[PDB]
Amino acid sequence: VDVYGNPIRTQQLREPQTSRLAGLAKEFAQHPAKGLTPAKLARILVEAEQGNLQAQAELFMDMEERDAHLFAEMSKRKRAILGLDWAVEPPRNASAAEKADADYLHELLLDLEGLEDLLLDALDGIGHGYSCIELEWALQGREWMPLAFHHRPQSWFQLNPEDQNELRLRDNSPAGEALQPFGWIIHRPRARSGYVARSGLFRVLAWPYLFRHYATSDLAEMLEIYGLPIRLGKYPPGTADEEKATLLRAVTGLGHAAAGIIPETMAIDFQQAAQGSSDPFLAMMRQSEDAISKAVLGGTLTSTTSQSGGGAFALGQVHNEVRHDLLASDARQLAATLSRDLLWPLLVLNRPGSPDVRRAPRLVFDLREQADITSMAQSIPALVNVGLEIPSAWVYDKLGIPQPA
Amino acid sequence: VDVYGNPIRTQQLREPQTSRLAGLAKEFAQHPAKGLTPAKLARILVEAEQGNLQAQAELFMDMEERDAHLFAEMSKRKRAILGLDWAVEPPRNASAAEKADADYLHELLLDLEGLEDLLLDALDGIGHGYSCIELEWALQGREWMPLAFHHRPQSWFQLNPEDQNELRLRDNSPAGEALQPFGWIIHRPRARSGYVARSGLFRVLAWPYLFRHYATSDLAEMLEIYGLPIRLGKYPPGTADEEKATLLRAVTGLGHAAAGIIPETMAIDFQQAAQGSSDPFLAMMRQSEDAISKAVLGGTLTSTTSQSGGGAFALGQVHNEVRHDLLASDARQLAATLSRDLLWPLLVLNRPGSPDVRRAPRLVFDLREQADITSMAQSIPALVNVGLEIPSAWVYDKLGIPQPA
Repeated sequence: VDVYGNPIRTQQLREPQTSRLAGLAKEFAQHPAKGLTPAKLARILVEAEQGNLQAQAELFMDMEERDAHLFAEMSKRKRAILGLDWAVEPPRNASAAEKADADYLHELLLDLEGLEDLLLDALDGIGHGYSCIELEWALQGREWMPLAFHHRPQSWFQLNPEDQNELRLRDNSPAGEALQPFGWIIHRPRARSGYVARSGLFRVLAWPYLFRHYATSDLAEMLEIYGLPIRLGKYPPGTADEEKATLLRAVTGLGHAAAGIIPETMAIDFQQAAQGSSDPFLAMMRQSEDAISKAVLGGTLTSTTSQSGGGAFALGQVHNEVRHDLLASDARQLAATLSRDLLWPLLVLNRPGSPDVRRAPRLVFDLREQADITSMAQSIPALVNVGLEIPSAWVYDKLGIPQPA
Repeated sequence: VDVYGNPIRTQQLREPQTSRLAGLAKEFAQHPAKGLTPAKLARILVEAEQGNLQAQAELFMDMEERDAHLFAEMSKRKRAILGLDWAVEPPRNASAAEKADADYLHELLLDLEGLEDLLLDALDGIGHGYSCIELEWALQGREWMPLAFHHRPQSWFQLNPEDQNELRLRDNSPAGEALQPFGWIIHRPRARSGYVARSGLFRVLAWPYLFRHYATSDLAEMLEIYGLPIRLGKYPPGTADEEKATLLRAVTGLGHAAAGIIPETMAIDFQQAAQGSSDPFLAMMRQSEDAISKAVLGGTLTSTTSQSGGGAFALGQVHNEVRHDLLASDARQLAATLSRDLLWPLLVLNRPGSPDVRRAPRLVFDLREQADITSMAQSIPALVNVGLEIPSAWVYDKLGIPQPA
């Protein structure tokens, strides 16, 4: 069975759950970001709270695509995880059989192509609040294998009417369809405590995005109007339609044309077009960008930048507060999700027996922080000459150097 | 067969797939960037989402050509990869036969001309979202060889109506044509999770490009109008057409001409031409350029520049955060694509047997970061005098010095 105890039947693993839903694969995103107003955004969020996640997912995708600063921040945050070395470790004080199981799982993950793509797809749940990856199960003789990992759009799911924390497929029915066991890797990182609909970071970031969009569009319009002044022509009674058209064309082309002549009975008045500055717009854009930076990566390095300054402890100063905390949180949550969803089916299908769930191997990301070799290498000799018996295992582990074999 | 399991037939390798499509080679780009408005750009993107990639590809090419800042950023990013040393390594704990296969593949890649051009062509997928390179297969006796690598424009492909993630050639039919196995090296880097149409970076960068283009054009127009003032001449009733023309020419040339005389019954009024500054335009250009820099290369070194400051750890400070992450991501994705597309056909055609796919050799890029030799050389003697047995293999690998032979 799975970790949650639901019965597992190997018959349903031959075909993906969504195969019998050919309607989903033919859908196109509705792009709800175009022509978006604060009222529309509020309605979208409220409806999403009630189980209509399609519009929210499409809006989040548009928001990711249309904002360069937000996209850069999210990409940097995800690439931070994608570059971490990982390993599979056996449970606490594991036995020989458990160690062998962990070693086999580690070897299987090493030789499993598409792991990086799986991690990238799973990390989308950081912003979207939940990411679902469908599994393709195949048999190369007697051992089950994940053939491929398919990322399904968040717009394909909904909320259970009887449960606000349980996701279901959109199968044209009011209650949707329950997710098949062992058929998905659902990643639901928890930045804030609440239901799944409210758990996305883009829900926090939506309003600054709209503020920045409005400011940028208004600035573009004002830059378009800038330049020549608006000038209005006046004509006396008894001016025919042809003369009216001639005066109109003359006024229209007068800005580009340096000189022109009109009868003394006519008049042209040059009125202010748009006089001001870009200061308000740019102030709003900077405020929104700082808010986005703080919300995504913390207000110590991105928005209120940590500035330059090297040194042996500079790495620690830059990392440990804020950056290390965020990195560790994301890595630990991703590792927990993976150990729950991918490691367990492999252990319970590819190996004999029914090992207890509490003793399953856990995937661990390498969060080791580079320690100053020079300072500590200076420090050891004094301590050892004093008489302290420092274990070599601690040194080898903390320095990153492996133990002799 | 290929990695995806599709049957492979050596009969079709004698001729390129596109040879029977002589119509494609005679096409010319439509240049959709000229006369581009936000509505046109939105329509282009939406249509591309639906499988019309021709217009999107041509727009991306124009965008690359017409923006100097964006072009410089993309060229720098790609040249970063092009300068990395690479090697082919055998699988985990490989056997003698596998080691020989890996060595032969490494020798073949070393002596294969046009590798750098292949890497450059593949890296175009970073911005375009997908790059297709056609292969020319030839037999120098008993061993198949890639005669040349041909990069085909992204405008030559489309989306499968029944699948939004599968590309097909444009053969005048609604469904296009499936890509021949072993006939292409398709590189599809994944910056964001989604379909192939939405996966390009230029899709994110399009809007800042349009903002900058509008600002620059408006500034150029305003600089053209700047200088002399617009001056309007007025004439009384009873002024004949010849006198009207004389007054018009006098007004037209009055700005260049320092002095002129008119009857007291006439009048010339000098009105403001264009009074303001370049501040709004330049502010918009700077905002767009900063957005492009952040989106392409990260907001730590390019847009918000890291500034000067040397030191032993300066290399790490500049690289590890942002620059190292991006370099490693791009290099790993390119290596995976190459190992999938080019290494496998060579292994399965140029050598006997049917080696298992999981044990295929993998191309690896040298991502080793220069480590401070002096500090660490100071550090070792203390540790070794303490009693730690540090392996020499770790030292030789990390320093870049090769092991004695």
